[PDB]
Formats: sequence, structure tokens, C-alpha cells
Amino acid sequence: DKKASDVADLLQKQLSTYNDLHLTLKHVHWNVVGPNFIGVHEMIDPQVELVRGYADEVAERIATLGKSPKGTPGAIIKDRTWDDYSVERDTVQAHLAALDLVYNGVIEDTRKSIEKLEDLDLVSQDLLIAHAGELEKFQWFVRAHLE
Amino acid sequence: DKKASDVADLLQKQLSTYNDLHLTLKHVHWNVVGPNFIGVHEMIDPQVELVRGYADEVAERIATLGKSPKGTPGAIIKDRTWDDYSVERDTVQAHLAALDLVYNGVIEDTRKSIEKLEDLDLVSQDLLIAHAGELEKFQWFVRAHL
Amino acid sequence: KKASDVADLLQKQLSTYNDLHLTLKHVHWNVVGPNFIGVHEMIDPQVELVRGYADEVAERIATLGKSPKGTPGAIIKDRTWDDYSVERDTVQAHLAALDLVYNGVIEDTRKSIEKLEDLDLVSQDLLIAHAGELEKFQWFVRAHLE
Amino acid sequence: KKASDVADLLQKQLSTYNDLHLTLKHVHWNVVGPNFIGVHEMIDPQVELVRGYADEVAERIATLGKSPKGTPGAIIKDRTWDDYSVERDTVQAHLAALDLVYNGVIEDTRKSIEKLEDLDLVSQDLLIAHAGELEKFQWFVRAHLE
Amino acid sequence: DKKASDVADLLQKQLSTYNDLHLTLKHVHWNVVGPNFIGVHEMIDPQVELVRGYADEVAERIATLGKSPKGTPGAIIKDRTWDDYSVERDTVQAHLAALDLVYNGVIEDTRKSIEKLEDLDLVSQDLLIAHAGELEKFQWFVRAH
Amino acid sequence: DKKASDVADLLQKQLSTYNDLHLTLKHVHWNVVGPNFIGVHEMIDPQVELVRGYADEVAERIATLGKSPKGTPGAIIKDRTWDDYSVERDTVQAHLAALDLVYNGVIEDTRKSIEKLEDLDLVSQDLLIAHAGELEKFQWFVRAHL
Amino acid sequence: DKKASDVADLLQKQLSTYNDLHLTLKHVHWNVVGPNFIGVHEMIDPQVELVRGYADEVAERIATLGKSPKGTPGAIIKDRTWDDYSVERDTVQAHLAALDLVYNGVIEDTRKSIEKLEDLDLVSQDLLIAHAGELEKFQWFVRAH
Amino acid sequence: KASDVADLLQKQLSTYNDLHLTLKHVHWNVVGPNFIGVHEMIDPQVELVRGYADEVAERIATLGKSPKGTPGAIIKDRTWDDYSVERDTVQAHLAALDLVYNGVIEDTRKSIEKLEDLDLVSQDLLIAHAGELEKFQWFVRAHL
Amino acid sequence: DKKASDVADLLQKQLSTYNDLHLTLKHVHWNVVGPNFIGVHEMIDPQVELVRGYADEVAERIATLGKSPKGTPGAIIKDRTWDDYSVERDTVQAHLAALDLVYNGVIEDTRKSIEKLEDLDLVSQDLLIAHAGELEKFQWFVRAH
Amino acid sequence: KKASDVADLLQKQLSTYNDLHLTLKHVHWNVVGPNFIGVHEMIDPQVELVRGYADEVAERIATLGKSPKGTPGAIIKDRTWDDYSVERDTVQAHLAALDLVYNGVIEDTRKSIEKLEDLDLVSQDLLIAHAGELEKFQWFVRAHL
Repeated sequence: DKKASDVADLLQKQLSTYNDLHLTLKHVHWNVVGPNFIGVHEMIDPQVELVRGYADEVAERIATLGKSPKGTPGAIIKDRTWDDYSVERDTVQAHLAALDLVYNGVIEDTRKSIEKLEDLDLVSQDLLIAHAGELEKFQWFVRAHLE
Repeated sequence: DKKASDVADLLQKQLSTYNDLHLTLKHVHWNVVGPNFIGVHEMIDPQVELVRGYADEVAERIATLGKSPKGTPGAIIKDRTWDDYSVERDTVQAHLAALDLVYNGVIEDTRKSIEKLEDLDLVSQDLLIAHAGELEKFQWFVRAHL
Repeated sequence: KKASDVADLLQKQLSTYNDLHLTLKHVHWNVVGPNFIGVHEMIDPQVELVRGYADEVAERIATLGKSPKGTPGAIIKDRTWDDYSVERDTVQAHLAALDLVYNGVIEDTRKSIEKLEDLDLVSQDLLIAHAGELEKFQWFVRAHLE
Repeated sequence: KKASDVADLLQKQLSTYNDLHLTLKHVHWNVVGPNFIGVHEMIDPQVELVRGYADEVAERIATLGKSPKGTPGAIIKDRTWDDYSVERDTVQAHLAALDLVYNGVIEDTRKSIEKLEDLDLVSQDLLIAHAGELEKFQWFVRAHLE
Repeated sequence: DKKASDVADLLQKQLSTYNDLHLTLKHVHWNVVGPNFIGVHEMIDPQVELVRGYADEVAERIATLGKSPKGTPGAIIKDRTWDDYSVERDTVQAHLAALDLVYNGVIEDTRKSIEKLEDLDLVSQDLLIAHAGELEKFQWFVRAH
Repeated sequence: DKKASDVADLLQKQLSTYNDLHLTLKHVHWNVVGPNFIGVHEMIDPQVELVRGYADEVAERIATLGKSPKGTPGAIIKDRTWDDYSVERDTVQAHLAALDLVYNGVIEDTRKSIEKLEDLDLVSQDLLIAHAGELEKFQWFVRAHL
Repeated sequence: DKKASDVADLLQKQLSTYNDLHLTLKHVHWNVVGPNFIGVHEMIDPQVELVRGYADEVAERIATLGKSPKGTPGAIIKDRTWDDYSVERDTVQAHLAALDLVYNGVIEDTRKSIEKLEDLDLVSQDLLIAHAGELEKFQWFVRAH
Repeated sequence: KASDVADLLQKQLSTYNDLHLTLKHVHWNVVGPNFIGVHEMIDPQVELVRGYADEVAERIATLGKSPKGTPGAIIKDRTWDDYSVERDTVQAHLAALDLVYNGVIEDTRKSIEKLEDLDLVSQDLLIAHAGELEKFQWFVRAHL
Repeated sequence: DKKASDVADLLQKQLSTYNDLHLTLKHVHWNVVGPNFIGVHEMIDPQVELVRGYADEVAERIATLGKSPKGTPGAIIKDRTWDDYSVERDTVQAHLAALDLVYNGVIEDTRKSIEKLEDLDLVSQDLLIAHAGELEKFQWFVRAH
Repeated sequence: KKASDVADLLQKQLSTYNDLHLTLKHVHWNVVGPNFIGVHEMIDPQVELVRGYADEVAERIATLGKSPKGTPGAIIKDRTWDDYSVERDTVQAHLAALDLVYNGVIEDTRKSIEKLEDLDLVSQDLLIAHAGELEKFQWFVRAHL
């Protein structure tokens, strides 16, 4: 019942990460104009439904590992190690760029967390792993879209 | 231009209102334990969606009016005027209890904006009122425990 | 040869799964009173899952090169606990005893997982699965009573 | 009255189906060779069908006031036969040693139906269906002429 | 950075294993004949559909890692390490026999890579960890002796 | 049954042409990037399944005509008269360009194989005739985005 | 080229047949009266959609073959051979009988173009063999007295 | 009045008949990186205009007359020229189409300024279209 | 006024070759026995629904050309060029085999009718060419050597 | 002793169902005029049943140890009545003959069900159900009013 605390804490941050992410992901959708902003929409939409479920997968685990997932704004700014999204109603070319860097962060933490878990809660590692999969893939989608 | 500027601000306030709201529902969703707790799960769901999309409709007008909707963890706490949500792993009565409270101020705020518009924007008003309806009916349902 | 030791873990694991989707089918058979259906609505689906994890782990055994033993005599053989006592009763009563069964299953599954990191990651990724799912049904059950 | 005199049979008939179906899966994981999917395709519809019989004679013990034990121990205790022991083996084998298994079950299902004549009036007729159906499978299985 | 080049390198080698495989696989589909020969069909189609999938998967993965995949026949001979599948218009016990050995090659190699990535990129490892499960599964099934 | 062999030999050469085609096609799917890159995706998919289909159609044919179709890397190469596809991760207005070229040779040989089939087999010709249409068409589709 | 252009023409002439054919097909839908008039709409509706398809299939082909299918009206009145459906609002019969006569001079030309291509463009010919057999049924259909 | 109307309606019919022949025409002829953006914006609009013809045709049958829908009539009662543009780029065709629609929307606006003295019913069917046609032009002018 | 008279009759022989074939097929289906015997059922059945299908196409095509399709036991014995299926309740091998025999005849006759049509009727040709594809294919399928 | 001539009457019934559906499709490829689909519409689902009867009347000939003869020359042999005889002909002309067709079919079925009073079991629980839905069809004909 000791190590089960450390675990529930990495996942807690991750929850917030996802929440801020999927929140931001919606922010971009609304704030995109210029070129093929539709191509962006059709790219962000499924990333929102997914990143959203991730925050749900990550939540229930914390619940199971004897603890309460905090998914409120005030909460997801306490865990937040980085800063708010800055791009207003701008371009795809500036937005994808913004998102490129957002993921630079999400991708990393996720890694430096899957990396922190082996010895602790493996069932939880795999979760954050399968996630990193689609996480990293999307950040590429963002990149190719922009070359 | 300036009228549109203030309609936005109002709609920006509402945007955040909603965004905090649908983020809460999921929170109460992951943390509601109890005997018939699954009915809360069952009620949160259609709502979570309903709200998530209402946040969408308002972020359409803000942009329409030439202003940038802001639905990020900052924007929400920045123009907020309520607490977070104190309820953790708790009982059906516990959430349903504060969940009701949440929907009071939320509609209170809404009921104001709908009037704070009247003069200004008919269209954007004819919107928030509709929101107020489904926001009421739900609470009405939340208000009916045991 | 190497698989001859990993086959052991999985063969014990299977039988645990066989025990369970028998025991689990047992309580679903034996409950009366208050909330009748809500339980069969929660158990049925899990029943099918444990039969799944039974069928799967078995296959993985027949794959590594041994005859997966899945007969009653093959169960009690590797079983390391007493049978399931609770006969007819209520929901709050079975779910309570059911909780401790799982603690056992989870425990050993969790245990068997830690034992595989060095021998067969395939079989592990497969336990890792049943693990995370089973644990949900713990919390789930745990959360039906207050 | 005559109730607790009949139960000692519908139990050793519920467990009959239990040891029957559980063996089905066991064989299902071991039938190997040219037309092995042959066996696979014929076991699956029975497995569930025989599971449907474990149920029918599990409820008519709860209804007829009692608690049917569908657990490991509640099988090795009232087991009147021996554990199915065909390993990872050819269709040829399993189908044969599966003819016998069915013959014996249809042997009990014969004696018991007859030993429950001038007592119960519908339990016998429910049981008759299984005698009817379980028999039907043997035909198909007795097409072990390949 | 260097590591990613040695992950992409293994993943590229793995890719060619899937490409040669599903080509080989379909190839078999066309020449397996006899009595219950459709069995081989009914058996093969999903594996081909699956191996082809894994290809796209491990490919997209290399793409994600900053190296670009190679699905061309020159690229799969340029990093194979075994000769083309042999059997032509033959029997079930003939193809299945060889196809076993083929998969011996696949799995044995897939395992190598898993253990070899265990110290580089678990994400990619999860990817192979998964396939491995299925590949080995087919192997068993192929062993309708 | 001496001219049938000649037909087959043509079809086999056609076979490897398709195989190299669909492998190459997916190879571009995986590498094409830029703003409109998903567009190329969208055009390539229906083609890739189409081609894979032809590959099947032709083999089945050879096999029918009493010869044995070859679908392995060597085979593809052995009867290949062209250069391996050469673009890596690259722009649309690049992959389509090189892909435009690939197709000319495909269509060229497909025309040739047709004419050569004139006095040989109208059936094989009719098959190849069909493909030619969806292949020639696809190239227009390729040289329109250019 | 040298020839491909000639093909493009046989095909262009065809396109206008098709266009002027569905312009006309619709024309009668509008102008049909009488008792069993819905028996007509019933058969026309799906043929209109079909003949528009063909128009496309042909247009995209001309496009594939070097360029510029022309589908405007001044382009129809041009490479047309026939008059112009003169029938107005009339008996089902009054139309079917007339329409029957239209399909004649279409199949007639469509048959010419096929023969005309056995030596020029085998791929395109395949495309007009597809339509030929279809339109021809519809005329048999129309020949429901 | 409805022979002064069955005229305007017929002139309208062909405007729609020409439009949708000409529309499917630019569809076949667009080329360049994103000619599909056009393909994907012509399609529904093509079914629409065909729809519009379909309608104004019924109207001409109701007022007890004959809808003329053959190439003959179209060239006859029209007052403009064939769509000039062949295989050309998207900016090329969109510009032409944007110009094509003025004529059609402009003419339609006229038949509406007329039908107000004669048959509001049709003058309504026409108003409907005008707005929808007006909107396609908008959508179309969005190109850069 | 005669181009058809020859062609149509040419299609009628074809039509009856099918009407025969699909009953024979159905015949075999009621007469295959022994070990597994169902491999045949799963094989034949789809094929009958195919042949019965071809029976129409060609009948309709006969009907479309101007003459009348005669698909009654009368014609299928008259324009026949062989003898009835001579196999009763027998094994798969001796049956599937004898069925292979039937196909040789059906393909050879068709190939002939396909040639005869070269410069005569291409639509009726790219209709037989179509059947020959699936008819040859079956004969192969059949050949469970 | 009569066992061989009991099912003998079924082999008779067998071919009739054949001749019947073969006829149907013939009339089907030939019924024409204003409301010809009208006849098509009613004929299709019937052919299913009729062919099913020939499947059901064969699933029996087989069981009591006998070879079901379902070939063209088997019909004309164990036949009695007249080969059909109507091509491109009016709506009523076919319905009319399709009537008479069934009469001789209904007549015999009953004349056989009767000859099977003191003999076969499910046969006298079969040809009725048949004769039922057959006799049914016969009324469904009668050309409106």
C-alpha cells in the first residue's frame, strides 16, 4: 500500500496533462483560419475523442489504485508544470507549430513516466505506453502536415 | 465592433462556465461510488456531451463576432467566479448534492447574461436562453434523489 | 525447455480462471431480495471475460508446446485456496465474499506478472491485460456497497 | 417434504453438465490434426448449449427452494466418474474418448430420469430435453468415422 | 538520437520480414491444393491481412522515429537473409510444412528484436510484443501437424 | 495446351508488375508528406486494394492455365524490367511525379501484354483489358494534382 | 497521339449522345401524362442516373486520353447527328414509342463506335461495350409495347 | 399572364439546364493539387441545380404548358455563350464560375422583379433559388 | 435483320448448356456421398447460383436481340451436344472427377461460341468471355487432385 | 417389396418440380406488355419454393436408399404432359398457360398423395404442404378482372 501512492501520483499529473491537452486541442480547433483549416479539424477531432478517453483510462486506474482522480481546472493547473496555450485565432501554419511543441512536452513526460514505473506498477506502465504510441504518432501527423 | 467586443466577453465568460462544468461532470463521474452509483454515471453521460457541445456553439459565435474563444485551463480560471469542486471519492448523495449547487450559480450566471444581452445581441441571446432550458431540466432531474 | 517453466505459471493461472468463471457463475445463480438484476448485469459480462482469459491463456499454453489442462481434477490440483462458501444470500453478502476471491486472483496475477519479465514478455503482456481488467472489477465490486 | 430428497440429484445433474461443458473446452484446446477445426466448430455450439442446461437445472433448485453449488469442490465431492485425461491429441483420439464421456452422462441422465419418475413431474420433463439434446450431439460426435 | 537510428534500423529489418512474409503468404494461397485445401485458404487470408497490417504499423513507426520506410522489393531483398519461398503447385502437407519453417524464421527473429529493444524504445517493443503474440499463434495453428 | 504455357508466362510477368506496384504504392503511402499529403493517402488506398485484387485475379488465372504463379520478392525481381521506387519521405508534388512515371511503364507493358494476347487468349486479354482501364485512369488522377 | 485524338473524338461524339440522351430522358419525365404514367417514371428514373454515369465514364476517359471533354450545350448541338425530341406532353405510349425510336439511333451509333475501335483503343471499347449491353436492355424494356 | 410566365419559367428552366451541364463540365475539367476541393463543391450543387430544373419544370406543367428540356431549346432561348474554359486550373474555373453565377443570379433577380406583377407563387419558387444560388457564388468567391 | 438470327441461336445453345449444367450441378449435389462429402456442397452451391445466373443474362440477351429464349426441358435436350450426367449415388472423387469431364465440354463449346462472335457481336462476346472466366476457374477449383 | 415403387412416385414428383421451375423462368424470360414486371414480381419467390420442393422431394428419395434423377433427359423420360410453348407473348397468354400448367401439376400431386395412403409417412405430410402452396399459387394467377 506504499508504492501504490507514488504510482497514483504520476498518473494524476498525466490526467491533468491529458485534460490540459484535450482542452487545448479543442482551443486550437476553434481558433484556426487561413489555408485548409478543415484538414486540421479532421486531424484534431479524432485526437480530442482519443486524448479525452486517455484521461478516462488514466482516471479509472487511479480510482482502482485506491485514490480519487482530480479532474477539475484548479487541479489541472496545480499539476501543470508548463504554461498556458498562447496562440489566439491565427493560422494552421502557426497552430500546428504551436501543437508541435505542446506534444514535445506531452511525449517527453509520458516517456519520463513510463520510464519511472517499471519497478512500480507495470499494468500502469503498459497503459501509459499504448498511449505514448498514439501520442507520438499524432505529433508526427502534425509534423508531416507542416513540411 | 465594440458591441461585438462585449457580447464576446459575455460569451467568453459563458464559454469558461461551460468548460469548467463539463470538466467537473467527468470528475464526479470518476469519483461517484455507492449502491446505485451507476445511475449518476448514466446521468452524467448525455449531459457531459450536451455541455461539451454547448461550449462548442458559443465558441462559434465568439469567432463569428471576430473574437478569439479561449477554452484553455487558464482562460477558465481567469474569468471564473466560483470554486473548483471539493467533492472527491464520495457518495451519490454527496455529488448530487453539490452538483445541484454547481448548476444553481451556473444558471444564475446564465440568467444574467441572457438579460445582460437583451439590448445588445438578440441572436446570441436566443442561444443562451435555450442553454438555460436544458441546464434547468437537468438540475430538475439532479433534484430528485431518494 | 524454457517454456516448460513458464507453462507452469500459465497452467496455474488458467485454473484460477476456471475456478472463477465457475464461482462467479455460482453467485449469479445464488442471490435473492433487494436489487435483483443490477448484479446479474454486472456479473454476466465479467463471467464472459474470465472465460475469455481462460480460453486465451490456454491457447498460449498449447502454443508454447504443452497440453493445457482444464478439467475439474486439473483445477483442484493446482488450486491453493478453499472453495466458495456463500450459498444463497443477498447482494451485499456475495459481493463482500467475492471481493476477497479477487484480492487473491489479482494478487497472484500481479505476482505471476512480476515473474515473467525475464522469461516471456508475450505471455506477460497477456496477463498484464487480464490484470488491469480484473482490478477494475475489484474497485467496481468494492464500490457497490457504500 | 420430498424437496431435499430430489435436490441431491439435480445437484449431481448440475455438476454433470458442469463437468461436461468444462471438458468440452478442455478437448477444444487439444484437438489437433487435419480436420481439427472440425471438432472446434462442433464443440462451441454445444459448449454454450450445455451451459444453457447447467442453468436450467440450476434455477429449478433455487425456485424449488435451495442453493445449487457450481464450484470446484461441489464437483469432486459429488463426482461419480473420473477426470477426462486425453492430452494435446488428435481428432481421432478426443472424438473417441468423447464418445465415452457422453455415453456415461447419458447413462446417468437415463437412471436419474427413471429414478425421478413418480416424484417430480416437470424436472423429469426438463431433464428429458437434455437426454433428447445431449443424445443428439453423440450422433454427430459418433460420426468419429474419419 | 543515435538510439532511434538503431531502433529504426531494427524496425526496417522487421518490416521486410512482414513484406516478404505476406507476399510469401499470398503466394502460398495460390498453390496450396488437394482435398481440404480451402482450409489453408480459410486459414491464410486473415494472417495475410494481419501481416500486411503489421507492416503498415512498424512502417508508420519508423516514420514516427525520423527515418523513412522501404516497402520496395529491392529494399526487402536488400535486407532479407533467406531465399524466396520454394513450394509451387503442391500439397497442404507440403506448404504447411515449409510455412512452419518460414515462421520459425519470423518468430525467432521477432523475439531477438524484442529483447534487443528492451534497452532502447519500449514503445516500439510494445508494438512487436503484440505481433509476436499473433505470429506465434499462427505458427501453432499451421501445426495442424 | 502449348499456347496455354505462353499465356501463363505473360500473366506471370504481369503478376510481378502488380506486386511491385502495390508494395511501391504503400511505400509512397508511408512517405508522402506536406499539407495535402492525406489527399494522396485518399487516392492511393482505393488503388492499393484494386491492385492487390488484380494480382490475385492474374495468379488464379495462371494457376488455372496449368502453370504455377510466383509471388515472392525474388520472383517479382526476376521478371522485373524497371527500377526500384526511389523516393523517401518526400513532398506530394514529388511522389506523384515519380509515381506518374512508374505507371507509364505499367500501362506500357499492360498494353503490350494485351496486344501479345491477341491470337493467344481472349479471356486473359479481357482480364488485362479491364485492369488497364482503372490503371490508366489512376494515372490521370495522378497527373491532375500535378 | 497521331491516333489517340481520333479516339477522343469517337468518345466526344458519344459524350454528347449521352448528355443529349439524359437531357431528353428527363424531358419526358416532365412531359408524361395519362393513366399508367407512373409506370414510366418508374423505369426512367434509374436510367437517367445511369446515362449520366456513362456521360461521366466517357468524359473522364476523354480526360484520361489527352484532354478536354466538352459537356456544354453549344457542344451538344454541334457534334449531334439527330433532330431533337419534339414530343411534348403526351400519352405514356406517345412517349415510349418515341423514346424507343431514340434508343435505336443511339445503340446504332454506339454499335458503330465499338466496331470502329476494335483496331484503335481496346480499353475505351471495353467501356462502350459496357454501356451498349445496358442501353440495349432498356430499349427491350421500352418495348413493353 | 401565365404565358408571359410560362415564358420566364422556361427561360429559367434552360438557365438551370445549362448551369448543370456546364457545372458537370467544369467538374470534368479542373486540374491542379486541389481540383478535388472543386469536385467536392460542384457535386452537391449539381444535384441542387438539377433539382431546381426539376421543380420549375413541374411548375410549367401545372400552369398547363410544356417543359422543354432538350439541347435544342437550351441554345434557343438562352442569351449567353457556352462555358469557354476547358482543361484549366482551379483559380481559372472558379473565376469563370463566379462570373457564370452573376449572370444566372442577376437574371433570376430580374424574373423576380417581373413575376411580382403576374404570379407570386412562381416568383416565390424563384426567390428560394436565388438565395441558394447566391450562396453557392459566395462559397465559390472564397478562393485564393 | 439476320446478324441476330445467327447470333441469337448461337446464344440459345449457350443458354441450354447452362440450364443443363445447373441441374446436373444440383444433381451431383443430391448424389455426393462418403467421407466428408460437404466440401462438395460448399463448392457446388455457390456455382449453381452462378450458372442459373448466367442462364438469365444470356436468355435476356437472346430476348433483347429479338428472338425467344427457350429454357424448357425440350430445348435443353435438342440443342444439347452430349449425354446426361451418368453418375448416381457415388463417391466424391468419382463424381467431382466426372464433373471435371462436364466442364471440358462446357468450356470448349463456349470458347467456340466466343470465337464465332469475334466480328459479329462483341456485347454478346464480352458476356461469354465473362462466363468462361468463372467457368474455367470452377473446373480448376473442382480439381482437388 | 413395393419400397422401390413407393419412392418411384417421388422421382416422378421430383422431375415435375424441375420442369415447373424451368418453365417458370422460361415464362419469366418471356412475359411482356404493360404490366409484365407484375408477373415477374409474383414469379420470382415461387421459383425459390418450387426448387426447394425439388430439394425436399430429393432429400427423401435419397434417404430411403435411391438415386434422385435431376437431369434434362430424366425429365423427358419420367414425363407425361406437354413441354411449355409460349415466347414473347401477352400478359394473359402466359398466366393462362401457367394455369393449365399447374392443373396437371396439382392433379398429379393429389393423384400421388392418394396412391400413398397405405404406404409412406412424411410423404403424406409433404406433397400436401406442397400441393397446398402449389394449389395456392394457381389461384394467385387468374388474370384480375
